[PDB]
Amino acid sequence: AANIVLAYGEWPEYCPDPTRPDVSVNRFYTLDSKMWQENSTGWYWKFPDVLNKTGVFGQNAQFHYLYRSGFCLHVQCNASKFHQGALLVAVIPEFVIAGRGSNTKPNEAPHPGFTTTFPGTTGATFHDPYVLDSGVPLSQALIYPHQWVNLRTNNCATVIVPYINAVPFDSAINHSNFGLVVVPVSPLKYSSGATTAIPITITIAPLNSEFGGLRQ
Amino acid sequence: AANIVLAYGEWPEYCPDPTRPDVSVNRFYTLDSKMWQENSTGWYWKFPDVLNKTGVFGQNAQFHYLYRSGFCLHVQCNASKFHQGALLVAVIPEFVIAGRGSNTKPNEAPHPGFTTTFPGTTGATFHDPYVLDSGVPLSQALIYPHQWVNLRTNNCATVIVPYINAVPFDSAINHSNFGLVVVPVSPLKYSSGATTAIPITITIAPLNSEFGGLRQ
Amino acid sequence: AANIVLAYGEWPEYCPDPTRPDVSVNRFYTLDSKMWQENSTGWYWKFPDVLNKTGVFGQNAQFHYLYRSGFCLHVQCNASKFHQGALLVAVIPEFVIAGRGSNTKPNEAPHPGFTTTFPGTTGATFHDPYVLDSGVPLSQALIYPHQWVNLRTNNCATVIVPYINAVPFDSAINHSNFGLVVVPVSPLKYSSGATTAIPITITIAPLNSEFGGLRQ
Amino acid sequence: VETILEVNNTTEATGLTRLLIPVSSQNKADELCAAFMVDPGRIGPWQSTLVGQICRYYTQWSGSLKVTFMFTGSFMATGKMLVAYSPPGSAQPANRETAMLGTHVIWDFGLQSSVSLVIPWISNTHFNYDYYTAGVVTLWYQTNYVVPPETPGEAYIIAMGAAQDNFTLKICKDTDEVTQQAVLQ
Amino acid sequence: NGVLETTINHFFSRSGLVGVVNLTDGGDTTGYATWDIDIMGFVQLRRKCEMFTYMRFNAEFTFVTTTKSGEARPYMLQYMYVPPGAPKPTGRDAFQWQTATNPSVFVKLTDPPAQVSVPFMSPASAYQWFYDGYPTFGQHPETTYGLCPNNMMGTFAVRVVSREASQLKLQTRVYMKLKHVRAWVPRPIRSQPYLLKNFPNYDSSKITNSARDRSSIKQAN
Repeated sequence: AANIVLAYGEWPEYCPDPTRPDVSVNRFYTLDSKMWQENSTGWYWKFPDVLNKTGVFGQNAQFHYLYRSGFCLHVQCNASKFHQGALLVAVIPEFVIAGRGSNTKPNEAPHPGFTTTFPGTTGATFHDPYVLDSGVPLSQALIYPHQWVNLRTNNCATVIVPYINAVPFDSAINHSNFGLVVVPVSPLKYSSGATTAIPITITIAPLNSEFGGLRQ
Repeated sequence: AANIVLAYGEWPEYCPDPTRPDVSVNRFYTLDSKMWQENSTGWYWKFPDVLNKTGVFGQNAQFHYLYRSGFCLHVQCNASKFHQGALLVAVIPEFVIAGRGSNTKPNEAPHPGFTTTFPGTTGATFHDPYVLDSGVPLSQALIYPHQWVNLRTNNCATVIVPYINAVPFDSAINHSNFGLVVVPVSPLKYSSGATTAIPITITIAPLNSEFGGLRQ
Repeated sequence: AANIVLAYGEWPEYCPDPTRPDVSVNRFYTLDSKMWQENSTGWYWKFPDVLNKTGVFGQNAQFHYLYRSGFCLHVQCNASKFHQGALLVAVIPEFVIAGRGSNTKPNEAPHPGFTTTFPGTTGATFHDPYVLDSGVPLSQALIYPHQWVNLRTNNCATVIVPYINAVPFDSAINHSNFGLVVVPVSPLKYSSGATTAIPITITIAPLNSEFGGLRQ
Repeated sequence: VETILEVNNTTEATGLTRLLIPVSSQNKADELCAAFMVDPGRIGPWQSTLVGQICRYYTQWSGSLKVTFMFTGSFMATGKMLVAYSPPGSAQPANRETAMLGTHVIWDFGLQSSVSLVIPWISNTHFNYDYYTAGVVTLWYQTNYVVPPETPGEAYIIAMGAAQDNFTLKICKDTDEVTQQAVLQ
Repeated sequence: NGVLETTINHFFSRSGLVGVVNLTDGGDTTGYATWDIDIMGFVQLRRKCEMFTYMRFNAEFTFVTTTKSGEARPYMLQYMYVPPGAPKPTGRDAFQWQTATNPSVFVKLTDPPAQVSVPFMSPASAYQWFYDGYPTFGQHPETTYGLCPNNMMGTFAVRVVSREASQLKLQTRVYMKLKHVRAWVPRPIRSQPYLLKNFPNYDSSKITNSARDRSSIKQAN
């Protein structure tokens, strides 16, 4: 709670005068924690996906043709004072993974599978995080809205992101607005006898939500 | 719309200062019409049942442990000026059907089956309507809130009923507050060549609803 | 009299400061009624024609070289409550029928005969009404000034049309400003024993007339 | 301007009867009468309308549309229809019961001889595998068609539709509606 | 012209006989007698309180006890009232009778009758004799239809106070007066006879007509 990252210096707002679910969708969703250990390579969550199949929020999104909202993300890491490491918590818009294992043709180019593109509630894991699986240089990932969660210092990272897109409304199932990337820049180290695997808990509050086009 | 029957001269109200679904549950539900013909014996609908498995109202009632509301009922009968007959539209609280086909013992007494007690969305049909299947004298059914729909005169009957019960809140699945009985007192008659079967449409608006005790 | 159709939202007027026949031409002309039956295909009247050979209006038009006026048209259909159907009453400017029965050349192309182009007082009858004998899509005929005369509802259709043309004055005999098309969109149906053929009466009042260039 | 849709276009009634959709006594209650997709710009019932033919000259459109029904049955006849609109992405409603849960209008003939239904929003978007999913409107028998004796037991609904004020078009183009290519001579 | 005889309270007044219970001493097996409070017992008062749906009232019981020959003798009796939810006496000598929370009245047989009042005992705001539904919340998978535990008013039990058994034989007429009566949402009153005690079930084949017939419709007696 010491520092919040407010993405792009702009707060979520409603449609700039399409319905609102009152306060009904306002509450914390707590994802299954990820277990971070010496060799852990990082994780990511395509965001207007993670909540698609779970919760009251999930029933709205699957049954409505258009969707709009921002989010508030809290990433906590519980660990002792004898553990050490650092993570990079970043929210990167329109995160698009890429086919690796090069075969360059019009035909056999190895495009990612759906389970690899949209991971679901359990998120996915980077094959090689150095490029963020985008082919892009992770060392530059600090451009995006980001926070360092460093076990030496505060263990929490919170980031508010507004709704961003070229259009006011878009489908919740097909299009994933932003992904959430968590990478272990400096590897986790611990002395013998300490607990081996450190959990990572991400809590997400779909604040300021809108829906439309209900399907009976 | 000429005359509304306001049951027991008292309007629906909320809990006398337990939550409210805003205006979200406010809309007409139109049941499958019943087809009334020369030999038709009448119908009934256990009311906080009919809507239990159908609609947004239905999802609330099955997922909430306590329930409260009143209703507004519209019964229309479409038919020509050459058809004739009369129906008795009555809303009778705590309508309890009875085992007929007497065998009087502690053991083999023929109690009604669940499909006979709670009919569902399609309602049920009186074996012998003269007693209303209660053993009680239908000729006295005019006690309850009632309306005559007489094909000679206006073909619509509307009745508003408040929530009535000994307790403020009760379960929606187990307990059926009131039943809706529609009987063809004077039989339908028509000349040869006219349409044989006359439809009966009942529209119900769960106005002033409350729920509580949600179950994840 | 419930609804009048005022063509193109503009009232008839005199010459925008060529003589006027005082009130002498102001009165109803009632055409011979058309007899509409199951297979009836529709009718039309080239309008500054119908009145050309009949009445005091007719003597002026044949003896004057220039002509100007608007009209008021009343189309009544008398029929029981057991008859059913619908007609489309439309006033379509510069209605030009077309040669059908395709032979495409400069020479033998089957142009319409005069009796087919200008029908006279008794009007004419569409071969195939689906194209309005213009080759154009009748389903779009609702563009023009129009009224539905539906036996289920009111049986009268009235339309006032102003004088429209590229020139202020034009000959009454040669040029037909607008035609009046009456088509039986939904066919006439009646039960056995009812009167078979339903009459259609069209009354026309040449309001706001002018003439010029008398010929002794 | 609201112009007539052809909702019965199929190889049976060919003629002016192609503009009319029927109702009868033999059809039991709680079953489908007719349905048509609502888009101006594709083949089928909208090619007859102006809004349908005028959208051929433009690549992108969007706005609200207005669909209107009219009943030609006898003054003595009576009944009810359920006319419902399912937004795009939802498939053909299978049952009246699920159809009711959407946006619908109960329409009783004896009362109103005409009903109207405003589809809220509809527009095209690209960038035949896309197949442009849009909404459909279905028309159900709420109750069987009631008719007195010595009266026809078969009637027609006639459907017509038009754009509303906020409907807009853009990016002009020529029509594929005509293959003619210069009759001349 | 005085309305007071037609008020809903006067109509339920006038204590009648709601039950009778017999008592005989062998001393061990059955030395006692128990009577559950039920006002559905006889058909006069049943048919009256079944013309309403919800009713709220008090009860006043008077116990008239005599011997088999009828002549009294100064034996002492104990009337125990076990409120709803308490266990009932299982024997003359059982420990149930010394429970402090079960009120009792010790009265000799030669005295005027013993008399007590009972409050309105339901957890609900009124009794209801017509319940449409099931008592269970446990998702009944599907004889339990219509029976609500809410109407349990308690129980009386009777014994003779003595160290040994006394060979006398008794029966107790119990008269119940019904006070402060409020009634709601009336019903029609039953035409058909009753078959089962606690249930509306009637006879479908034998149905009796509500009005006795006559010769012809157009001849009036």
